[PDB]
Amino acid sequence: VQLVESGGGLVKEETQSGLNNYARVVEKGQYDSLEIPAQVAASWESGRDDAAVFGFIDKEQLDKYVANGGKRSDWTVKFAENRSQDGTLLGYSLLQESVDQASYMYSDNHYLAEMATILGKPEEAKRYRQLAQQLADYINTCMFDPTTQFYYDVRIEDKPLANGCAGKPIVERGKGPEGWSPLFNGAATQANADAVVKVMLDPKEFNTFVPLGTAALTNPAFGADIYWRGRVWVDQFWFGLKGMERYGYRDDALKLADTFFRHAKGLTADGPIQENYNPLTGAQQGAPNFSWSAAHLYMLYNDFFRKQNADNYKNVINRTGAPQYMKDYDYDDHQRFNPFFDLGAWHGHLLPDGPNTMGGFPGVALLTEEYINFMASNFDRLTVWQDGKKVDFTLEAYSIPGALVQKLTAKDVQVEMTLRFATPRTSLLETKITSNKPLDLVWDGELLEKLEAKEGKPLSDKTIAGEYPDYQRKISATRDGLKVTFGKVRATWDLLTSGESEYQVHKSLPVQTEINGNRFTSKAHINGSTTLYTTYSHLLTAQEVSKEQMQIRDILARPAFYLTASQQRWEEYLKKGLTNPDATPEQTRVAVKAIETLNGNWRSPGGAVKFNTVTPSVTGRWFSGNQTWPWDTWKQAFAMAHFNPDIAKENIRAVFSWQIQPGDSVRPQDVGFVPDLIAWNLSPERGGDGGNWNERNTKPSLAAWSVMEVYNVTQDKTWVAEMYPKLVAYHDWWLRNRDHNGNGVPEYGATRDKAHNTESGEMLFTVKKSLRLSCAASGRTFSTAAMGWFRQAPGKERDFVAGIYWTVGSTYYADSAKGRFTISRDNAKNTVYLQMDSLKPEDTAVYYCAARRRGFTLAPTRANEYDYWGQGTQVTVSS
Ligand SMILES: [Ca+2]
Repeated sequence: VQLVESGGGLVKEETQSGLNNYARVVEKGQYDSLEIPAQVAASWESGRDDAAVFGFIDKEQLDKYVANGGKRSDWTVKFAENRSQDGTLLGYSLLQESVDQASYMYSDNHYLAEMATILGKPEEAKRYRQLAQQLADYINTCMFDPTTQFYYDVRIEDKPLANGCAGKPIVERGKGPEGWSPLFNGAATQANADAVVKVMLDPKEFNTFVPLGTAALTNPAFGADIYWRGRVWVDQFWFGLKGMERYGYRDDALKLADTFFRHAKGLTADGPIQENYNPLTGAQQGAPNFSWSAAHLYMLYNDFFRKQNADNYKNVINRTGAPQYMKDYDYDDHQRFNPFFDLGAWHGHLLPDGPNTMGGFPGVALLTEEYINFMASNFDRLTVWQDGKKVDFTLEAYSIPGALVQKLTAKDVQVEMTLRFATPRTSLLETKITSNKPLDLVWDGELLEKLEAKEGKPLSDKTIAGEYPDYQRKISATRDGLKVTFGKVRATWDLLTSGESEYQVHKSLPVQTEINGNRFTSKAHINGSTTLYTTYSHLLTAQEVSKEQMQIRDILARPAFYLTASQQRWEEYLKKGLTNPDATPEQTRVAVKAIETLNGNWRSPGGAVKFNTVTPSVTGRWFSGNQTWPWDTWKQAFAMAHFNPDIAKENIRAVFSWQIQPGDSVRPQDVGFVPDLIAWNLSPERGGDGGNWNERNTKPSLAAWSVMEVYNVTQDKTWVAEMYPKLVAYHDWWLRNRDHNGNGVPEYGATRDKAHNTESGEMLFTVKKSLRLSCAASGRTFSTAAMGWFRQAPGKERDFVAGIYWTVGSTYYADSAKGRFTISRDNAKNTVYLQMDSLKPEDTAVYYCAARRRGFTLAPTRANEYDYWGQGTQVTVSS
C-alpha cells in the first residue's frame, strides 16, 4: 500500500482592487484570506506592529480565547477610505479610534496651547484648550470601561451609541500600554487614573518581573516573547511611570523604577542597549545601540533611578572586535560589534580584541548612504621592527566617552594611540612612539573578502566582489598616505555608493606604500622618539572629497586643537547630562551608556537630509545611514535636549524639513503630513532611487511634547516660533485625513500611495491563489472506505482536515476547513483531492493524506483510526 501526495509548495498571490470588492470578501466570511497594503501600513502608523488591539493573535492563543468564551470575529479590524467634502481621496483609516492616539492628540493640543500662550496668541490658545477638553471628554466617556476599570480603543460601529461614542470599548482584545496613555498625557480624570494605576500595580496584569509590558498577563494574545504583545519597552515603561507620578503615585513609580533597575538583564554590564525585555525573565532582545531605549533610560536616570572625567567611565560599552565579514550580523541581521562614531561622521572604529589586531583600530565601519558595512579587519595597523625582529608589545586598550585609546608597552619602545573625531567626515589618530633607538615602522591593511555571516557562521560562500561587481574596491598610494576608491553600487537593500566615494588615509609622516591587490604595506624608518598624526576620512560624494582636503590639511597642521575640541565637547555632554546627585555609580554609568549611544546614532547632513539627524541605530539592519523616523525622533530629542540640545533641535528639524507643503508634486492632498521614513535617497516618485523613503503612513504624534521639552531646557522663544506653525499644520493634517467619521477623534491610517491604490484610486488588496493537493493511492482501492487529509505545523500534533467516505462519498471537515476547503474523489483514478481556497499563514503545515480500508461504523476523523499514510507535502503561506 502506497499513498503519494502532490501539489504542495509556496502558494501564490493575486492582486485585486476596490473597496467595494474588499467589503464583498469580508461579507462572504473571508476577511482572514485578505492582505491590504494600506491596512498593513496603518499598523505601521500605530507604531505597534502586531499588537493585540489591532487584531493580532496567533492560532493557539485564539483557540484558547474561544474555549474561554470568545468569538474569532472579535479580532477583525475593519477599514475604510477617507474622502473630503469635494470627494477627493485623502487616505484610509482603521474603523477604530485608539485611546493612545486620542491621548497624544490631547497632548498635542495641550502643548500647542502653551506655545500659542508663549507666542502671545491668546485666541489660538483658547482653540487648542477647547479641542483638548473635547478630546478628554471623549476619552473619559467612550474609552474608559467601568467594569474592568481600564481604557481601551473603541470601534467605529455602524452607528454611534446613545451618548455619542463611536462604539463600545474593545475590552475583549485585552489590556495594553495604551491603557495608561491617558494618564501619561494628562487626559485622565483622577478617578479613572486611580483605577488604571491599580491595574498597573496588579501582579496578575502588569506588575511583572520587569513591569509594564506591551500586554497584560491576562491579555488573550499575551506571550512573554512577542515584541508587541508582552515584551517591555523602555518608552512605554517610562510613560507608565510618568502617568503614575502625574496623578499622585510618585512613591510607587519609584518602586517600579527600582524593580526595573534590579531585573532588566545586562543593565549594569557592558553590552549595547537593546529594544525590549521579557516581562517574566528580564532577558533582552532587539537591535543593539537602540536610540529610544537610550533616551528613556536617560529619562529614568533623570526622573526615577536613585540610591536605595571621561576617564572615570572606561569601557561602558564593549567596542572591541575583529570583523571578518562585510555583514557580520547577529541573529536579527544587525552588526554584532559596536564601532565608535562621533560628530555625525559616516565611518566608525573598533578596539583591537587582542594581540592579533593590536597596533590598529580594526574594522573600519562605513555608512554607505543607508547601511553599515565593514570594509576591513586590520587597516593601518602598526607593527614595530628592530634589526628585522618584530617588537613584542603588551596591549592595554579601552574606550571612554568620545575616544578610543590603546597603549603598547615593550622593554625599550612604548606606543600610545588616541583616536577621536575631528570633523563630521574625519577621525584623527595620534600615535606617540617613545624610543631611545632607531626603529622600522610598518603599517598593514587588508580589505575584507567574505560577504555575510549570521551569529559568526557564514551564510553562504559568497564574496563581497562576487556579490557586488560594481563595488570595484581599489587601494592606491597617495602623496601623503593612501586611499580606497569605490565604484557606483545601487544595491537598494544593502550597499549604496555614488561612484565617487573614498576612504582616505593622510599621515603627517612620509611613508612608502606598496599595494598588493586587496592588501597594502606602508614603511618608514625613525631615529628615535616620534609623534605622528593620521586622519581617516569616509567621503561619499565628489564634492565631499573636494571640500574635505582643506579640512584634512588643517587637522594635520593643528592636531592639538582638534583633540582638545573633542575632549571638551564630551566634558560638556557629561556635565549637562549627569544631573542626578542621588544616583548610584551604576545608575550614572547607565546614563553615560545612553549618552554614548545617542551621540553614536547622530548623523551629519547627507543626500536629501539637509540637517543633522539621529537614527534608531547606527548598527541596525534597517536603521542605519541617516534613516530617520518621526516617532523615534520625538523621544530622542526629548532626551538629547538635556545634554546635546543643538542636535536635539536638528533632529526635529530634519523630520520637519520634509513635511508636505501646498503644491507638493506627489501628495498635494497631504499638506502638513510628516513622512514615516526619510533618508539619503529620495523615493523614485521624487526622482531618486531609494527604497526606504516611505510616505505610506506617518507615526503617532509626540511632536509638540518633544518641541516643548527643548523649550523647557533652553527657553528659546525663536525655537517655539519656528516650530509652532509646523506643529499646527501637522495637527490639522490629522483632523483632515485621519478622521473618517469626522467627530474630531483620530484613527490610525494610511495615505493614498502607489503601494495602496491604483492610478484611479481603487484600494489594492491581495488574496492567495487556490491550491489543490492530490493523493494517488497504490495497492487497494478506498472508494468503499475512508480517505482523509491531516496537517501538522512544526512541533505540533497531526490534526484532521477533511475526509471522504463510503460508496456515496460522504464528507467531513474540521471547523477551520468549513467554507474554504473541498475534498473530492476520482474513484477511477484511486485519487483524492483537497482544494484549498482562502488560505492564510496559519495554514502553513506538512499536509498528509491517510487511508483506512477496514470497515467503520462512523466516519473516522482521528489519526489513530487511519492505517496508511503518505510521506507528506509542505504547503507554505506567507505574509
Ligand atoms: Ca474619528
